[PDB]
Amino acid sequence: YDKILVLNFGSQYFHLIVKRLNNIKIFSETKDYGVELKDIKDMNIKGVILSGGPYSVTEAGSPHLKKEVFEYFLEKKIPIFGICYGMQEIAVQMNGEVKKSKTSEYGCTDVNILRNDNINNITYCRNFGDSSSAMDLYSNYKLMNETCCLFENIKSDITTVWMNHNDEVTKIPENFYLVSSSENCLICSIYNKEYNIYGVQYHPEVYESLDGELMFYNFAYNICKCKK
Repeated sequence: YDKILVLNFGSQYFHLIVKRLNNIKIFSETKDYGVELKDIKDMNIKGVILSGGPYSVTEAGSPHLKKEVFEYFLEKKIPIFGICYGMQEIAVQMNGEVKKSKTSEYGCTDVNILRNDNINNITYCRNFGDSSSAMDLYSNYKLMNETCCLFENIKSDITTVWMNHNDEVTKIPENFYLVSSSENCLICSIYNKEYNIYGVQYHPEVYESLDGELMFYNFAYNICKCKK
């Protein structure tokens, strides 16, 4: 089978990730944060999903992915999908920073999908550093010209997602694209082209996220090239 490895960082919504993969007929394998290389060295892994978690990614004792195992995925060209804590784990893993959000988020939230030609859809640019304009705001970040592959076939440039986080990525990891933002989360979703790394601050596995299943289809089939 074309295995999709789902790593557990303690999420209360963890099994929903397995549900999402079941809905699109995808064989999944569940391991924990401390997964060792010998346990997955001989698996047919096409992609890796890092689940959410209630712990603080900067606090001591919190669940982390072994540097050895993370770099194994990159070297083996295995795409990574980070969710909530999983996204923040990616940032910490690749020279990014994570602080406590000035305004935390919970419940249904609209997220703006970012391209270079749709930044003026951000009508809340002064929420972040009191930026004069949207153009001025995203001059500090790198944006794609085409819609990110993860959001392929999403109708609008706005998606309704389920939020649940007190921390946020404040410094984007090395050479990442900024591909989404919300009113209370500037760096809401990231993308690295050379390593095929995708991160989302919200929970696409929760059914409150209307386009969550579409994202799981894109990552599994279009990005990881899995067979049914």
